[PDB]
Amino acid sequence: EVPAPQSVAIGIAAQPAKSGQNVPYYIGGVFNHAALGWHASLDTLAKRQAVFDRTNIHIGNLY
Amino acid sequence: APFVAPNVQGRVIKESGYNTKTFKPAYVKPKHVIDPNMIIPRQPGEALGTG
Repeated sequence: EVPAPQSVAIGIAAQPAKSGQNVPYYIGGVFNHAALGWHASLDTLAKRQAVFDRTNIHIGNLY
Repeated sequence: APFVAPNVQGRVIKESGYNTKTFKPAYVKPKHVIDPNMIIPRQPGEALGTG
């Protein structure tokens, strides 16, 4: 019914951690399209930018 | 000092300040009056009869 706050993307992880541990992450920058770990139903380039239309973080292409 | 994974930026640390104290002294004024009623009668180390 109502979109949960798990459905608004904020950061990009920098080093792995379990639950209970704390995570350093990125809040701004211009990032690769393919090095990031997405999941399914978010495959194409246009949806991956529509995740971050608004933030500091922008997701571009490599040449 | 804080532990930082070598990709991310860093941490900023706060600081401390000062204090002051002031004081003022107090004033002391004792005195004596001297009559002829205190000078005349006999101080103790004096011989009898004639002073």
